[PDB]
Amino acid sequence: MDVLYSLSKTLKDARDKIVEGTLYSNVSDLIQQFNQMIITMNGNEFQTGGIGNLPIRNWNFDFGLLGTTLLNLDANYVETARNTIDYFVDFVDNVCMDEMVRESQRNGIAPQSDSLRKLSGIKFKRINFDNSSEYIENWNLQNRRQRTGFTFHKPNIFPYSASFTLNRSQPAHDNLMGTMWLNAGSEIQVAGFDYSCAINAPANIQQFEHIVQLRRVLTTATITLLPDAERFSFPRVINSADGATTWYFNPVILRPNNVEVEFLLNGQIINTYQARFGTIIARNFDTIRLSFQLMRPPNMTPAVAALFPNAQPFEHHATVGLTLRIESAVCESVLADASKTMLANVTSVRQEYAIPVGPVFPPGMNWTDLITNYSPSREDNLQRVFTVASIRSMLV
Amino acid sequence: MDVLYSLSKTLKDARDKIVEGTLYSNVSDLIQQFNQMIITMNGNEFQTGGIGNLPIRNWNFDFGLLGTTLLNLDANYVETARNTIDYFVDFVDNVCMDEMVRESQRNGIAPQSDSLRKLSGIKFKRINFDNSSEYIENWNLQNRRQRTGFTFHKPNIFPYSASFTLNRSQPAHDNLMGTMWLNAGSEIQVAGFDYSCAINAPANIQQFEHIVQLRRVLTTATITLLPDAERFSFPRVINSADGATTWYFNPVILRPNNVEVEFLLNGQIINTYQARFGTIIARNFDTIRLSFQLMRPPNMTPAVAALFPNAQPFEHHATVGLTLRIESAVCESVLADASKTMLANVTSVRQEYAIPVGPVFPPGMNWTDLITNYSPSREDNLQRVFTVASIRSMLV
Amino acid sequence: MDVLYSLSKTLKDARDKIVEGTLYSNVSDLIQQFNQMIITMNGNEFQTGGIGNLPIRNWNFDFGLLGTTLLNLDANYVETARNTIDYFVDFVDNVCMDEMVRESQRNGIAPQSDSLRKLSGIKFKRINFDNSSEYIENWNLQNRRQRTGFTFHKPNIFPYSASFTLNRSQPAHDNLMGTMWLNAGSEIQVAGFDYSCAINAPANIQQFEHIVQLRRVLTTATITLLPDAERFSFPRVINSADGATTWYFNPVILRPNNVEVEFLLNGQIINTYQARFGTIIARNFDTIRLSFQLMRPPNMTPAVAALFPNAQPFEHHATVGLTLRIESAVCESVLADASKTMLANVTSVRQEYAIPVGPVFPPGMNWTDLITNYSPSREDNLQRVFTVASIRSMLV
Amino acid sequence: YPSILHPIDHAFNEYFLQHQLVEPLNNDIIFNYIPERIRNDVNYILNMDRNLPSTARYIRPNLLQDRLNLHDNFESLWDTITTSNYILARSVVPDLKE
Amino acid sequence: LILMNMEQIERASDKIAQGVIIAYRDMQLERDEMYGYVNIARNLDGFQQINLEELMRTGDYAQITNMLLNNQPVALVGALPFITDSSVISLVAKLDATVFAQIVKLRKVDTLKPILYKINSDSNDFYLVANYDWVPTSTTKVYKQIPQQFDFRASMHMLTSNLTFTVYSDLLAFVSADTVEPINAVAFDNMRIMNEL
Ligand SMILES: [Cl-]
Ligand SMILES: [Zn+2]
Ligand SMILES: [Zn+2]
Ligand SMILES: [Zn+2]
Ligand SMILES: [Zn+2]
Ligand SMILES: [Zn+2]
Repeated sequence: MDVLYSLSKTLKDARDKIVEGTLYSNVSDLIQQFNQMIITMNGNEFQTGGIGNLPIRNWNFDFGLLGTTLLNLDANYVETARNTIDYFVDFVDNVCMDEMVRESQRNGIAPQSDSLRKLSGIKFKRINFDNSSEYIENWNLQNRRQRTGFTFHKPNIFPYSASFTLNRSQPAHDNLMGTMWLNAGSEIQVAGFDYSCAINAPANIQQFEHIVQLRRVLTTATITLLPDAERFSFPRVINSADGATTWYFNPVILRPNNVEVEFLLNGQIINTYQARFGTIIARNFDTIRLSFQLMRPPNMTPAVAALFPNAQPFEHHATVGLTLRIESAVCESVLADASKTMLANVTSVRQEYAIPVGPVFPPGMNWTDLITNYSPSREDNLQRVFTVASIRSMLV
Repeated sequence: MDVLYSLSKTLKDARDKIVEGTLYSNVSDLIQQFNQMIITMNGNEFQTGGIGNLPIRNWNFDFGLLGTTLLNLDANYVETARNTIDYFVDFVDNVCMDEMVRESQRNGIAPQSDSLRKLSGIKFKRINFDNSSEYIENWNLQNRRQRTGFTFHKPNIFPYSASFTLNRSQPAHDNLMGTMWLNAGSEIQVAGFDYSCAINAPANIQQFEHIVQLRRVLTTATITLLPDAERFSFPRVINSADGATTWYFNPVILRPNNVEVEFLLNGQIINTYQARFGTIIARNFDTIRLSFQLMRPPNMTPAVAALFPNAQPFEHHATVGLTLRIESAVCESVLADASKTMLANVTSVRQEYAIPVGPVFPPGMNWTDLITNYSPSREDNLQRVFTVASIRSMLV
Repeated sequence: MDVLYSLSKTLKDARDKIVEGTLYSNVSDLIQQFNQMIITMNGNEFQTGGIGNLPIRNWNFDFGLLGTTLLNLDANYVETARNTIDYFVDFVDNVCMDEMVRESQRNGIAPQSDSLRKLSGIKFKRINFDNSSEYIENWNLQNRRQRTGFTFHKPNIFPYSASFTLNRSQPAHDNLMGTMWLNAGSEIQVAGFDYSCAINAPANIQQFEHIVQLRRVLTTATITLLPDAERFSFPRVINSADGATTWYFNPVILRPNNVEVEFLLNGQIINTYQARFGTIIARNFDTIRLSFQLMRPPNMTPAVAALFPNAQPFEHHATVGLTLRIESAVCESVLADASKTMLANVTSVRQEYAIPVGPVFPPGMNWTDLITNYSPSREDNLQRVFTVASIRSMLV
Repeated sequence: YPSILHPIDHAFNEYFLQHQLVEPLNNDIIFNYIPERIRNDVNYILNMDRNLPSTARYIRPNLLQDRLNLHDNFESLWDTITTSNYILARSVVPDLKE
Repeated sequence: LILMNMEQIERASDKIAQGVIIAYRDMQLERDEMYGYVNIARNLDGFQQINLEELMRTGDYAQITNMLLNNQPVALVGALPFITDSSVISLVAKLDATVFAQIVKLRKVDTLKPILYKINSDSNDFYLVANYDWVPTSTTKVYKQIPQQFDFRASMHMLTSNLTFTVYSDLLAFVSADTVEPINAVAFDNMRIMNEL
C-alpha cells in the first residue's frame, strides 16, 4: 500500500514538477526519487488480473533514468519524462483498479491483487517516500495500532431508514400515537404525533423517544439541531406496518417540549443539550437519544381550541418534530461522506467491469447494506479499497 | 499580394512540416525559406489599421533563425519554431483582415492597407516563393496579361430574381399568357403559362422565350437541363406588377415543345441543344436563350379534355417549364460559388468589425447587388479581397 | 495517428514519385524518408486484430533500404521499391481498418487498436513528417487545444426530420393552422399553413416561427434562401400526430411576408436578414430562427377571392414556404458532407466485416442518430475514425 | 558531455556530430562488397575468418557514376582516362605459363 | 550554415565597421556600455546608401563627388577599417568629418578610414565632457554593431556521440580468398577453361 502510494505520489510529483523551463534545483530530489523508482521497477514483470471484465494486462519495466543536464528544463527532457510517467501512471491505475475490485473475509486489510502483493516485497520498499495524504497517514498509523481518525463532512453514518412506530393504534387508524423518522446519511428527522393532542395524557404531556445507535463511534462532531421536522409536517397517506391498508396523517406542528438530546458513549452521558438549538458539539459518542414532549397548549385561541376537541373524531393531529444534522465529524473508521469520492470510485470501478458479488461486500456496494452490517472484516476491506481509491485519485 | 501569400504559405508549411521526429531533409528547403523570411522581415515595423472596429496593431520583428544542423527534429526545435510561427501567423492574419476590409475605386486591384503596400516594396521580394494556389496563380497570370480562369462548382452567376412577364393579361387576371422565372445562383427555373391552353393560337402552339444575360462569360460549363420547373408547378397567389391586386395561378404541367437552348457569345450562337435533356456542355457563352412551346395536345382523353374548354372560365392553366442548373463552369473573373468560402470570409470579416459601407461594394457585401452591377472596379476590388481571403484561409 | 498518417503519406509519395527514368534529385528526400521508415519498422511485429469478421493478420518487416546511388531511377529500382510499397500499403490499410471499427467511451480520441497503440511509441516518432492534410492538421491542432476548422460543402448538420406542428387543430382536421418542415442534410424546407387564410387573425396576419438548433457551431457559412418550399406545395394526405387518422392538405402558395432569418449564437443574434433571399452569409451561429408571416392579400381578383371564403369549409389552404440551404460552412467538429467520403468509408468498413454495435456509435453508423445526439465522446470517436478513414483513403 | 559554445560554434559541432560518415560494419557488408560475379565464380573460394565487433565502422565509397559524362565531348580527357585504365589493366592481366 | 552566420561573424569583428553615415547635421554621440560616448549608428535608416564595392568597381565617382562637394547626407556602405579616437579634443576639432576628401582626390575608397570616437573616463581629456555643460556631437556616425553578451543558459549544451568504435578502410582484407588449381579452373559453362590438357 505504501509502495503503491509512493509510486502514485512520485508520478504526481513528476507530472507537476518536471515542467519546461523549471530550474534543475526544483527537481533534484524529485529526479533522485524518480530514478530510484525506475531502478527498483526495472526488470520486473507485473500482471493485473482478469477478475470480472477487467482485462488481463502485462507490464514490463525497461526505462532509462532521467538525466540532470540543463539549468532550466527543456521540451526534450519533459517529453522523455512524460513518456515514462504515462506508462507508469497507466500501470499504477491498473494496479489500483485490480486491488479495488477484490476482497477477502479473513485478511481484508492485506493486499489482494497479485501486483500489490508483489509490491509488498522487500525489494520494492526502496520506492517508499513521503506518506502525507490523510488516508495513507491513517493507514500507517492503524498498522501500528495508533489512535487516528478520518474527518468527514456530512458523514454517511445513518443507514437509510424511513419508518414509523405506533404506540397507540387501532384497526381504523384514527386515534394514533407514535413516531415517524427518516435516518438518511448525516441527517435524522424525527417527529412524534398524537391524534388526541394529549387530551387524556397524565399531565397533557406525551413523551417521545428516538434512539439511534451509530455503527461506529463519532468524535468531535458538529451538529445542527432544529425544532421542526419538515419531512413529517404535511398530510400523508401511509401504508400500515404490514401493508394491508393505508392510514391518514394530517399534521399540525406544535413546539417541541422538554427537548433533550443526549449523546451517549458506552451508555454514559457524554453530552447533554436541553432545549438548545442551532450548532452543538458532541465530543465522542456512539448513540443519540432524542427525547421530546408534545404538550397540549394550556391556553388556546378559539381557532386552536377548535383544532383539538375533547374526543374523537380527530381531524388535526398534533405533531412535534426534531431535525439533527451532523455537519462534520471524526471517525476512527472510514465512512462515505459528501465531499470525498472514494465510495463513488470503488463502486464505479466495480460496476464498470461487472465484478461478481464477493463474500464481504453487499451487491453493488450498496452503502445502506454496508453500513447496516458494518463488520470488522467489512471495515478492513473498505479501508483497503478506499485507500487504494484515494491513491488512484492522485493520478486519475 | 505575392509576398503576403508567400508569408502565409511559409507559415502553413512550417506548421505542417516542422513536427517532432521528422528528418531535417524533409524540411531543409522549408527552413531555408523560413530563415529568408525572418531575415527579410527583421528590423521592420508594421501597422495594421484601425478601420472600423479592427484595432490598431503594431508589429515588430527581431526573431532569430531556426537551427539547420539536426538529423531529426526534436521537441525543443518544434517549440522554438512555434514561438515564431504564432507571431508571424498573427501578423499575416491581421494584414489580411486589414486588406480585406478596404476598397478603392480608382485602383481596386492595388494594395489598400499600408502593411501590404510596404510588403510590395522591393526589399521584401526575397520572401516570394512558390505561388501554386489557384487564386494566387490567377493573380500572377493576370498581372502577366495571360489568359487564366477560376473553376467554380455551382457558380453564383445569376442575381436573385423571381419575376414574371404577362404577354396577355386583363384586370381580372383570368385569361393570362406569360412567363414566370427564378434566376438564383447557378440555377434558372422558367415556365410559360397559357390560361387558354392555346385554344385560339396559330397551329394551337404558344411560344415562350426567356433570355438570361450573364454578367461575365462562362467557359467549359456543365449544365443539367430538365424539362419541368417544379418551382412553378403548384397553385399560387401572385401579386400584380404594381401590387394593386393578386391573381391566381393553377398550373397543369404539359411537356414543353420544341425546346431549344442556345448559349450565345456576342449575339452569335455558340451552342445549340434541341430537345436534349440531361448533361449538356456550353463551351463559351455570355447569354442563355431558352425557347419552348406549349403545344395543345391534338388528342385528349375525356379527363384531359375536361380541363381545357373552348372558352372561359379557365380553371386549369397549361404550363410548360424548363430547369437549367450550372453544375460547373470556368470564368475569367472571380465569383461566389457553393464550394469556396471567399465571399463568406470577406463578409464575415466585414461584419465582425463593423466596417462602414465603402464606395465600391454594396452594404453587407450583398451578393445579389454585387453581381447585378459587376463593374470593372467592383471586379478588381472583389478579386483583390478574394485573393487575400484565400491567403488568410491557409492560416485561419 | 500522426505516425500512421506519415506512413500513408510516405507510401503515397513513393507511389507517385518513384517512377522509371526520373531524376534521383526528384526523390532524394523522399528516398531518405522511405529508408528511415524502413529502418524504424524493421524488426517489429504487428497484429491487426480479429474484431468482428476482420481477419487476424500478422505483419513482419525485414526490408532492404532503397538505393541512393543512381542518377535516374531505372526499372530495377522501381520494382524493388514497389514490392516494399505494396506490403507497406497493405499493412497501413489493415491498421486503418482495425482502428476504424473500434470505439470507447472513456478515451475515444486515443488509439484503440493494438497496432496503432504500438505506433504511438516514441521509437516510431522518427517516421513522422509533413502533416499537410486538413484532417491531420485538425488532429494535431486539437491535440494541442487549438482552434480547429473543417470546411464542408453542404454539411450534413441537420438530422433528418419530416415533421409538422398544428397550432390550431381539431378532430375534423378541416381548419388547421401550423407548420410542416423537412430538415435534412444541409437543407431546411419549412412551410406555414393556415386553412382560413388568416380571415380572423389580427390584422389578417398569421405569424409562423421555425427554430432549428444546430448540434455544433457553424462559422463562415454561405446560405441560399428561397421564398417557397416546393416540398409542401402539393396536396398531401398526412397522418395525424398519434397516427390514428389521416388529414388532407391542399396548399395554395402565397409569398411569405416579413421574412426574418436570424442566425444566433448562445441566444444572441449574430446575423439578421430581412426580406433578403438570394445568398446570405452567417459568420458564426448555432441556431437558425425563421420568422415568416402569411398575410391575407387585401385586394383579390375574383378567382383569388373565390379561393378564400369568410368561413368554413376551407378547400384551398394558404401556405407560405421557405427554403434554407447551407452550401458551404466551417465547423470546429467533423461532419459528414456531400463532398467527402469519410462517413461512407467508416460505414462501409463496419458493414463489410459485421462489426457488432458498440457503446458509442448507433447501429449501422446511422448519421441521423449520430448527429441528433452528437455527444463529446461521440465527437472524439468520430474524429478518430474519420481521420483514420482519410489516412486510408490516401492509399485505397 | 556538457559544453560551452557560441550558437554558431554549437551549430557547426552539432552538425558534425549528427552527420558522421561512419556506418556499422559487419560481415554481410564486407561479403556484399565483393563483386557479385566473383562471389559466384567457383574458381574462387571466399571465406570470412574474421569476427567484426558491433563497434566496427567503415566509410562507404562514393561510387556514383559519371556526372560529367567525360566520355561525351571530352576527347583528350577521355583519351587520358582510357590510357590510365589500360595501363592498370595491363598491370593486372596474368602472365601465360608453359 | 556559413552563409546564414556570415553577417553575425562579420559584425563581431573589431577591425572593420559596416559603414559610415555622413550627416552634416550635429548628432548626439550615443551612450553605449562598451564605449562611453560613441558616434555609432545602429542602422542606416534615413540616408541614401552608396555601396562602396560598386563605386570601386565602376570607377564613376560623379555622384559621390557631387554629394561630398554639396554636403549631401549619405551612408557609405561596405566593410571599412576605422580609427578609434579616444580624444575629446579630436571630437571638438571635428576630425571625423575630414576623412572623405581623399575619396574625391584619389577616386579610391580603399583608404577610407572613418573615425570612431570612444570617449570615456579613460580619455586623457574626459574632464572636458565632465566639467562643462555641452552635448558631445559629431556629423559622422560609424555603422557598427555591439558585441553579444555571454549568456550561460544560451551556451550550455549537451554534446552526444558514441563511446568508441573502430573505423576500417580495407574491407577486402577481411576476406580469406583462395583459388582452385588452374588445371581445374572452369568457365561460365561449368567446363574447364582449357580442355586440351
Ligand atoms: Cl453541504
Ligand atoms: Zn458541504
Ligand atoms: Zn397501522
Ligand atoms: Zn397583373
Ligand atoms: Zn456540390
Ligand atoms: Zn392531427
